[PDB]
Amino acid sequence: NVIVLMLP
Amino acid sequence: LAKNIVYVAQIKGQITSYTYDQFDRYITIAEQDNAEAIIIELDTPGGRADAMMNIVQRIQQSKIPVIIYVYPPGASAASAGTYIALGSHLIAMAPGTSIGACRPILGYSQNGSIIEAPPAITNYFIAYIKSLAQESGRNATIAEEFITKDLSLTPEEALKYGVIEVVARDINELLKKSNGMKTKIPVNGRYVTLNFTNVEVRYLAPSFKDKLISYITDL
Amino acid sequence: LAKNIVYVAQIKGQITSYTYDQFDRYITIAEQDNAEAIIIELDTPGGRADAMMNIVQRIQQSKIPVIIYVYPPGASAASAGTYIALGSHLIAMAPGTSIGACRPILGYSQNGSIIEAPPAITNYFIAYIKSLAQESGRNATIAEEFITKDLSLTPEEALKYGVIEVVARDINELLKKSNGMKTKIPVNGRYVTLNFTNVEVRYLAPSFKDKLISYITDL
Ligand SMILES: [Cl-]
Repeated sequence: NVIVLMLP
Repeated sequence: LAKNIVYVAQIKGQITSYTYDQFDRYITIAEQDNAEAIIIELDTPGGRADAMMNIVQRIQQSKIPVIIYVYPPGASAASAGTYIALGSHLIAMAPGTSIGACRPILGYSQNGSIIEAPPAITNYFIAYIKSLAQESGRNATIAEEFITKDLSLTPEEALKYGVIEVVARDINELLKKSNGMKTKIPVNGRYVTLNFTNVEVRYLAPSFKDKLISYITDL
Repeated sequence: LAKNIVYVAQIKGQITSYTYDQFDRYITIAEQDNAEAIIIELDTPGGRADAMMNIVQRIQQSKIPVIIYVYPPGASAASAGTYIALGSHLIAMAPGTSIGACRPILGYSQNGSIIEAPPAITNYFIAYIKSLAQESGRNATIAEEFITKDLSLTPEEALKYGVIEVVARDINELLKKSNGMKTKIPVNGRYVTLNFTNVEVRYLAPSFKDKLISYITDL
């Protein structure tokens, strides 16, 4: 259960 | 005739779980007091996708209008903050603020480097941001470019391109200009007309937990 | 200057940006001290992909061997911790620990419901985990199954399946068993034979900031 995302 | 209650909260920094908690806390308070609207003074450089989506979802379920106000001058609603804006009932921006710049990445590396997002993720967020723009009648074409071209916009640009509804210097001007505006998304199934004639402004303080987390962040 | 030194540090909780900083701080100390190795006692239930990838990178670039030790009994290197393990010079597991369950997710809904990733991003993390395993000569079939089957393994299983190199109850047993072993990845371009005879063991205390930030992320 690795949490994937952020954004720039 | 009637006295309309408007709440005003500040939400600052990276979008995380604690941010969701702030959105949930401040919105719940406004709902229980039968508020006309809650305004959120938002300043964010970005943050986590799941929390962002949870915030958009919390805003959809809201029993009162949520106005996202990019404030103060110098603030931005970049990356995750843009989706929150687009997912809300009305967007305002103060002079000298920014919206857009939403090209997803897996994250930043040690030496300034950026870990690329696989195309699927990119396409997934394109569809999501277009959807939010479509559902709220905002410019989906431009919203896509927030991702595909890392497009960022001034308030005057954002209004002209039909991404936001209001350019305002303070809470006073915001209420004045947004009075009589229909919300861009429904509140419980119907599109509410905002009544800001005879308004009581109430400011919500951040909680101890809010302040602690952010002071740690400031280091 | 003519000493054989092994540093031991502790890393507990969610793998985040701050966990990166910890790995970097501990590894840097050991590098500047010309340590024979650093042993990282790891207990993590989950974490973020970007921090995970930065940690793996930092381990790949380490000037000394990094030994990932799933410790104490009851610890797990689940989710992001598994990648960190597979990305390192040697993996040890204490009796009663766990490794695996690495399915990538977009995160958690308001419910606590699982927000799954698009199928293609599952394939991206499959490629990534297979790469780590084949670069370190470890069982990439089983590694793939950490994702596709949410597969989790006990120490003895992980050993039998060629995913880890050591099962050890404590640091002293770890040193005794791993002594003479080649690292599974290079240190500065060369595979290295661990020399743990006549070794001085130095424990690096987690700082107040480490314990506090961990405790806060906990709740
Ligand atoms: Cl050697």
